[PDB]
Amino acid sequence: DTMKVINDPIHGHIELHPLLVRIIDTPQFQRLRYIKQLGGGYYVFPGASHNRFEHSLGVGYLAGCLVHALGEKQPELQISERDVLCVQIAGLCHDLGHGPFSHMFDGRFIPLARPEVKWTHEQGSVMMFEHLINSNGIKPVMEQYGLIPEEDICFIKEQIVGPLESPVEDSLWPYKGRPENKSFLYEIVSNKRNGIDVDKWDYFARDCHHLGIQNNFDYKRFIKFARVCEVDNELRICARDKEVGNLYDMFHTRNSLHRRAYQHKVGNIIDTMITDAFLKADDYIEITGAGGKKYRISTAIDDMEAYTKLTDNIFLEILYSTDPKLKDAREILKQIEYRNLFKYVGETQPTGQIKIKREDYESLPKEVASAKPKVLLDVKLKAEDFIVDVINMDYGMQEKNPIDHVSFYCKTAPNRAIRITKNQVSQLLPEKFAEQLIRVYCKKVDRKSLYAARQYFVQWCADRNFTKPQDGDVIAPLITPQKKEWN
Amino acid sequence: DTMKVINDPIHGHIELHPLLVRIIDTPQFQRLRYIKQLGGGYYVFPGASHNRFEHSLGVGYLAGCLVHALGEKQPELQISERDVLCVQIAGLCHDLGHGPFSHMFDGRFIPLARPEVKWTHEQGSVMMFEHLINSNGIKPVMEQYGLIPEEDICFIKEQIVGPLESPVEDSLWPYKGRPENKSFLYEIVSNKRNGIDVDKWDYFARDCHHLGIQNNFDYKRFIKFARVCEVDNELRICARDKEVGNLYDMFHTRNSLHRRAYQHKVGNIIDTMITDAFLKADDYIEITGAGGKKYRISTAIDDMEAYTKLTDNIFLEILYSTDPKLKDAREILKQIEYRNLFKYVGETQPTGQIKIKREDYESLPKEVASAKPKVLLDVKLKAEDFIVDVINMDYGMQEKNPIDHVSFYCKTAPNRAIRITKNQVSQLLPEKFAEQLIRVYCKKVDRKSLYAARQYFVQWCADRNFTKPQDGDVIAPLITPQKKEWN
Amino acid sequence: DTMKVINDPIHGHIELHPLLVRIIDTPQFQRLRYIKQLGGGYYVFPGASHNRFEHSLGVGYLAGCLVHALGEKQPELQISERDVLCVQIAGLCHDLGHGPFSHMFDGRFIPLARPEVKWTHEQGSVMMFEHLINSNGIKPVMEQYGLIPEEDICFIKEQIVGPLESPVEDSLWPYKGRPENKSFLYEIVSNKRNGIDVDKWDYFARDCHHLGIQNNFDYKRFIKFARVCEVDNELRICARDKEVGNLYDMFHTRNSLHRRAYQHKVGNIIDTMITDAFLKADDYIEITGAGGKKYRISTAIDDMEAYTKLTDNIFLEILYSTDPKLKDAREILKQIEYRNLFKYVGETQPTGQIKIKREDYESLPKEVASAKPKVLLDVKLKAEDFIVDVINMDYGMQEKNPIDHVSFYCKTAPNRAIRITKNQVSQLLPEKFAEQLIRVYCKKVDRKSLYAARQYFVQWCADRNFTKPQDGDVIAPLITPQKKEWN
Amino acid sequence: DTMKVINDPIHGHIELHPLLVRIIDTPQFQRLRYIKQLGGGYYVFPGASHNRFEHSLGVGYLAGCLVHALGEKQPELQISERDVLCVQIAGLCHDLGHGPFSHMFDGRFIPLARPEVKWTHEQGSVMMFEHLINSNGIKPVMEQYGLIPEEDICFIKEQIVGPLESPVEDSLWPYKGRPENKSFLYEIVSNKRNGIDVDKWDYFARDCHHLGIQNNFDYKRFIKFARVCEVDNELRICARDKEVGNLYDMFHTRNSLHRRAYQHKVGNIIDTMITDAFLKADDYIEITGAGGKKYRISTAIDDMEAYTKLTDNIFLEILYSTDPKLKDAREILKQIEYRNLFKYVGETQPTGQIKIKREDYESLPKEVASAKPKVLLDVKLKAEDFIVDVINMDYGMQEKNPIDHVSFYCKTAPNRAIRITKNQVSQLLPEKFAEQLIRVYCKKVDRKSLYAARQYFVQWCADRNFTKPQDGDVIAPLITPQKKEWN
Ligand SMILES: Nc1nc(=O)c2ncn([C@H]3C[C@H](O)[C@@H](CO[P@@](=O)(S)OP(=O)(O)OP(=O)(O)O)O3)c2[nH]1
Ligand SMILES: Nc1nc(=O)c2ncn([C@H]3C[C@H](O)[C@@H](CO[P@@](=O)(S)OP(=O)(O)OP(=O)(O)O)O3)c2[nH]1
Ligand SMILES: Nc1nc(=O)c2ncn([C@H]3C[C@H](O)[C@@H](CO[P@@](=O)(S)OP(=O)(O)OP(=O)(O)O)O3)c2[nH]1
Repeated sequence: DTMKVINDPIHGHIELHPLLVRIIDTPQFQRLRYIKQLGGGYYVFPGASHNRFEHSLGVGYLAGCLVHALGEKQPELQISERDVLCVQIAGLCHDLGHGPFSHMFDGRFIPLARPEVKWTHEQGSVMMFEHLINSNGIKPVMEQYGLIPEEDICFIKEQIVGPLESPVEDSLWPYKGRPENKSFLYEIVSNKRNGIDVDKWDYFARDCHHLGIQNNFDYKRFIKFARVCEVDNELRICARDKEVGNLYDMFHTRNSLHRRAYQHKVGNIIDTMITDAFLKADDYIEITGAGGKKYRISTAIDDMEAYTKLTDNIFLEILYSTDPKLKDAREILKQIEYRNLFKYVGETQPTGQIKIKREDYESLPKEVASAKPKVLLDVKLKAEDFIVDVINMDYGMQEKNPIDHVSFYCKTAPNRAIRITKNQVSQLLPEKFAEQLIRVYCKKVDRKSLYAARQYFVQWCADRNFTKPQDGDVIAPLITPQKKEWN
Repeated sequence: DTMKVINDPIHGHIELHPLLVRIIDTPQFQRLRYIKQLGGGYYVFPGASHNRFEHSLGVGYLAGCLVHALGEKQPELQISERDVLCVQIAGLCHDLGHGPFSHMFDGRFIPLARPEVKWTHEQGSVMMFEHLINSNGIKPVMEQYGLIPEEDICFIKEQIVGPLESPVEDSLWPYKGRPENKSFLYEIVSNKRNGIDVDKWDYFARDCHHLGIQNNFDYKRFIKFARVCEVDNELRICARDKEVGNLYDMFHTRNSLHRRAYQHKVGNIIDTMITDAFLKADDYIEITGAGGKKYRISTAIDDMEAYTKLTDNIFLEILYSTDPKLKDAREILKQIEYRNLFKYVGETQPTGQIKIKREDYESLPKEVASAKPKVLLDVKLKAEDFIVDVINMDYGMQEKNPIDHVSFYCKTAPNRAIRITKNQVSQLLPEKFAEQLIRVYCKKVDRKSLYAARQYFVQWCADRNFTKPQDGDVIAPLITPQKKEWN
Repeated sequence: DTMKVINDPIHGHIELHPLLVRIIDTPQFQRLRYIKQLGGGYYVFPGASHNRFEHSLGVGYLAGCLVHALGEKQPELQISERDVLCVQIAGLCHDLGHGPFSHMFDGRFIPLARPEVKWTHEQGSVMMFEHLINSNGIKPVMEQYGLIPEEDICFIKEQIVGPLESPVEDSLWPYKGRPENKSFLYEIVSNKRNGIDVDKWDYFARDCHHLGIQNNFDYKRFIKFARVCEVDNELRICARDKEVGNLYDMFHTRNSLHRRAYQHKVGNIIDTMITDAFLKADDYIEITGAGGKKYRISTAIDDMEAYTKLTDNIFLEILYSTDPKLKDAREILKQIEYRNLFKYVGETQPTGQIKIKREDYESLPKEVASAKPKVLLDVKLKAEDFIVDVINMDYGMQEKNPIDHVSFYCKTAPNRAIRITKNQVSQLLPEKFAEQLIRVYCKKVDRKSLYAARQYFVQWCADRNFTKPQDGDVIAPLITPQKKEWN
Repeated sequence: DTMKVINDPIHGHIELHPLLVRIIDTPQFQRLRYIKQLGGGYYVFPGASHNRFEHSLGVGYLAGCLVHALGEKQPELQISERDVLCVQIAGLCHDLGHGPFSHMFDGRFIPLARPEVKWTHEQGSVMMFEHLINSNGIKPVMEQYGLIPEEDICFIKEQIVGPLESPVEDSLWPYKGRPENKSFLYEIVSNKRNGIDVDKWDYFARDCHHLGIQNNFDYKRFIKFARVCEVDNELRICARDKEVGNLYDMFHTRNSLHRRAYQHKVGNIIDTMITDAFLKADDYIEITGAGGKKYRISTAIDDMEAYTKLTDNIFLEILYSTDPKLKDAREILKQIEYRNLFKYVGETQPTGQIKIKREDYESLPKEVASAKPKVLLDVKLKAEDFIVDVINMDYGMQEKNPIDHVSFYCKTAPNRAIRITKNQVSQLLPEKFAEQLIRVYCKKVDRKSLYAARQYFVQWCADRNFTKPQDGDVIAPLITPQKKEWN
């Protein structure tokens, strides 16, 4: 088992340990080779045709590079090859469990297919990791390369998802993967304290390189300016005190990428319509589970033998199906094929301090259809013809500043960690880190319906004291004069 | 129908005419959205996950740009918007007909599935264009935008494939798409005289950008240094006389891309094994054709209603199939999934002026198994365990210099065209433009079989007076001393 | 006079009109070939070795591209080749007048060498343009290519500097370069209404490409999404309504470039010390003016015959001089050569609404030396050993939002212009657009002096109720506990 | 003395050892900050404004990276930090001695200013290194960081120039810098056996990045595929056997860069004219040497105190000089300023196996003026009005294949080195590695003189049986019919 090298386009050549090569060369990992990282973005950005396989390889490589650099800079941390291999394995296998198209399954399909279950892709990745290890017989190979599987597997699971048995909430680090003195290893692959991790850097670089946008972050500079320092009696990764501006720039880059590509109108509506097609085709798609069992699309997240075959393939299954049962879903997919998409109406910005929770997402069309515009409307619409899409823009921490939970070190004292407040960096920084934006769409493709939907949406926005739409004075100029505050 | 813009990663923003938008928004074009441009290269280069949809859009955009620039530079050519739209449509719809994985279907699957038929992807693209036009009702829209479909469609077909009714061979341009004075329009999308066309530039740029290699060509400089000049009583596109070095560099870049990425050992063997899986699964895959007819994978190239659904999907059809009939093909695909690939043995270079034709491709394993090495071999192999792979490296014209069929103009006389010979450019240019290289693989994964196959291959190479393999003195050092000429 | 092409690294190939070729091939333009765009940044960023010649060529090319695109999109604007040539000439000759190192001369050297005169580089560019035209005999060539010099020269001067004879302040556009209907041509090269112009885009791209930072702006998308629309009875260039986020991103990119490269600590101190060397060497450097007159460095801005030879050369004049008169300046330059720079002390942020004006810049060291820290200091410092450096960070408009003066158009009404407020875009935008930051340096290189200067600076910051320094708890931990508000 | 980091645009962030920081922060190294790497290329490619300072830093960084990687891969080589520091210092100080504009001084100015002396820039770099060490007192610092100056300085000199005392020619490595077992350290900075070294990679990347051309080489892949293997009883750096194609591509990239940018027509003529200006201004420029001595431009290569101040500054010295003695040189420089360059005539290719040596370079204009064309010429020219420019294109080894002196290793035997012949790689490789091309220019700018010079040049080419010029049938169509072999 000789070391293997791959020519990645973002990170050049990547060297992979033989244990990593054995882990990737399994069906549970090659399943990621057929899942798009940007599901609905491929139908808006033609170049965004990259899967999660490359992203997983890159995240593993970056985690290995960061841990190797941290070990080289501070030999006193006692970082062994076992820790390097474990953090690399956590990096590669952090996205093992993803549904088709990789985001609507986790955030739109499952919440509608089965709202009772609470499912997230990290849990699916953990279960797929267990299935991979058990099915492929990886533990002998792990023991061959100096790894202790009984605790290394727990360490990898804790890296991927966090505290396994229960939330900590007591006992002062009752963890079972690594001791207290290795507390800096729970932040390399998925940092749950401030969000700065190699996963963010990798998808930043890859998405910018593929979409056609330019990236405004340099992870190598952060790597060269990061040191492990004792913070409140545990070792946390700390950055140089002059890098706070670059960290704010990283979060601004995340916000801009979400604004421009991940929350596109057409991409969001296409994801919604593919989700509707999946919901309509759920009852007639059967996936062979374990021991000959048959599983639906929505129920395949309970058996990883079936979930291994639940990839982007079901889209072309429905599209090419001749079964009359799947007719409605096939028609929806063909409407997508003809770009007969649902029509955009408008956006808004809630202004009150209270934001609408996910429990009220489906009640919005009812209120939208209840509007009573004082304009000559020749057609009356129904909530069935209205679609709302609530989007939350944040910095990884909803209401809290992610930089407020970062520790910095200076040149004079390379081992003392300090906190830098927002006002000590610049006065040209965002005053808020959470905002909400609501889209509204129409399912009809006739101009009269478009006019009626626009009037209803503008009247609804004016009713609940929402923001003035960016083009409220053109599409519906008969309602804005009523809103005195808007002018 | 307002003009639409797409954010391509290679060409930035691209503006599309409403007729183009109508042409692309059809199932026959979105079928390209699910066909990888590099079939087996995705399993060697992780980043090469780009389809033919983006490539078609880019080729159309580049054809439009080139024709617009040529029209602007020389207003006397009388280039109308009709010609621009026609060349753009030829650019977008030049790769409509591609099989799954886009290259093994055209060059490996069909020649083995049905050797009697002579099929090429240009013919399939022509038939898919006909089907698109007829099914989607494009002719009224073409007439709406000033196009004459009866001759414009013939012009587009001639652009894609060439002379439709028969080879010219007489009558001095009996063509029916465009008059003699527009002879320079048959070279923008697919140049069949010297090979310089926007298709080459687009896949150069895209493949370099995605694989991870750097490109050594600048198409914008060629565009700025190209003029239409009368050549032997027809108008041909001519380049500046100082660009001959850059053209040779373009062909060298093509050769290097073929050498490094398109002819990779692992990619070629993976394509061969997927082709074998398709051949084994042919008899049990049915695609619903026109009017309820059922078509196989190999017979779906006779009905474009069925061929519209023959994409990369059949790979995951076979892989995820529970049908016991498809068991052998499923096992082959799972062997691919486990990276239990066939093992590399060696390469060679024919030295005689006579190269082995495609008619003798399948007879090579018989001669390979017939070798009698004078070494202690404990296992005897069979031709069934041997795979050969003949690769032809050329410049687009097999034995002829492509630059020998290019006309150049100078600054003093911007309308007189001249020919530049090879010796007038440099003495550091290739003396030959055609070479052949033969790979040999083994289907067994035991070291004894590897040793036996290596000995057989080395003895076969020494028997027929072939070149000494690049590592013939290490893998098999007991045979090279016999070859006196090799040392 | 045939059209010429140059291979720029940022904009690829650039085609230049013969009038432009004649204008550039003069000493007054090649003088820019020896003036660094980033004066003190070359001694911090090794790659920033680009002059103003390339920047001028790029700005001219971008102005030509923008005007050509605007003319093509709207033929009703009646844009002739005369306007294209005039805006191009304004683009190339917008930075003709720059001092050595191009920024300290305009903003640091002249205000200290002769505070009485009010001089800016635009005035010098105007006078150099006049001198170029008169000396090289350009007017016959301008008349040869259809330009009317008597008004075209006035138009170019108005583009470079604005209203020539007097501020408008009345008469409703009494301009003498172009009529009212061409009001959109005063914004292509140097936009004085909102700051969006090709100069910003060009130095963005070039500085990012040379420093080593990545750019977060796409000017081509803005070009494709810009239209001329009547605004308050004059034609102004308007952007698409969906581009407000990208415009805010452009201003954020400007802020980040200023923060990271243009306001660097070492670069600023090196510029200050080179300015001091120039001030000390002023009295002994003579430049031959017009008619044999002799001019100093500071007085050469009154005669463009002398100013044509006042480039970055005087740095090496002083450095290599054997004249004992220039000894002090030579010693300062050699101290720069040995990197025996003045030592950094700290930075601060004024918190009061009132900012300190440039009239009080030199009075700050007096107040700094007057501090009385309650720490054991064994050495007392003087204001002569203290250097302050006030930096203003803005968006091009000091206290005003630059986007508040931009007009937008929508797809439904491509000719009606609207205003978009900040709250209608996002709640994650800066609440302020002006901030001030003050650096402090020490001229001595002994650690005791460093400690004393740090204590004095921290006490001064605590005295005037300034912000807490980002490392006030380490370099001087004995003063921060006194500031209760800081903790 | 803490480690310092610089943000290079090509290599990102570079970490520098404190000894390196002390070595660079001297006048003898900052002298490179004002010497253009491409002298005459800056007046053809506007973006090529990069000096030798960045190139030296990059070469040092790449040498350090290569040696560190080689040490990490093979711990048995016993590579200490002393060797790393020594190879880094050799990398930074490999181009210390360069004349103004960095190439015409070494290859055109000195051979004409003083043909008796044999001077090369490596000797000047060695003497500048000696002067730097002695003047700045570096030896105590070298001893502080574990370096043995008496032998380390000899090792660095041997790296820069080779055998110091005498050519080896006997004694089987009588070297005095490093023992026989460290023979692989004489190839990292300047490889004199096959030419593959970090200097080539660095200027490849930097020149491509600045000119505007795209690079076709990846040095990181070569670094990852390079191992030290015993070859003929000494340790040489060997590459992977599959990298022979990439090495040939590297040499092809060098050839293309020379063809397109380093041997440009206008750049070469501008370098020639600046050399002529220097030759005319030699007698009136005095540089203060050591102990008050005065040195000319040509005689400043005998005293490094004077040579430290001989940079690109003398160009602006001559250009801005008011001394009537320098009038002719000032006029030549102003002719350059006005782009009144000498006019191009044509190029040729010698066909005989014997090439014309440098001893006959100045005799060519005499033979050119002696031509007797059989055309109606109204003006007779003189050899004084003719300029020839002989250019040699090679692969770093004049008549020999550089890859013929490279050793390769395979995966099966990572310690046995083998030789790969050209015919074992491809049949599409150059058959010759040396070619010669001769340019001819005219000093007059009247069309009649241009016609006369073109006729004379074409007749001269036809006389000596040279190649047919690429445009011999247009500029002079009355002579080519005489040359029967040319048609
Ligand atoms: N570089 C870039 N930045 C962005 O901010 C951005 N947003 C989209 N795109 C890409 C996505 C596509 O590839 C392309 C078109 O996006 P457009 O949003 S202008 O298109 P429609 O949805 O039709 O908007 P309209 O309401 O005017 O009809 O640009 C972008 N590309
Ligand atoms: N990318 C690129 N490749 C090349 O091969 C090349 N050669 C030059 N340039 C750059 C150098 C300049 O920046 C620009 C113009 O070079 P041009 O050689 S077309 O110009 P003239 O010398 O005037 O040739 P003419 O005989 O027709 O007048 O292109 C090049 N740029
Ligand atoms: N990419 C990049 N981003 C930045 O924000 C930045 N700032 C500087 N540089 C470049 C400029 C140089 O090329 C390099 C070093 O800059 P550094 O500011 S870390 O160095 P010192 O001034 O010595 O800071 P210290 O106070 O720790 O001693 O990085 C930067 N490079």
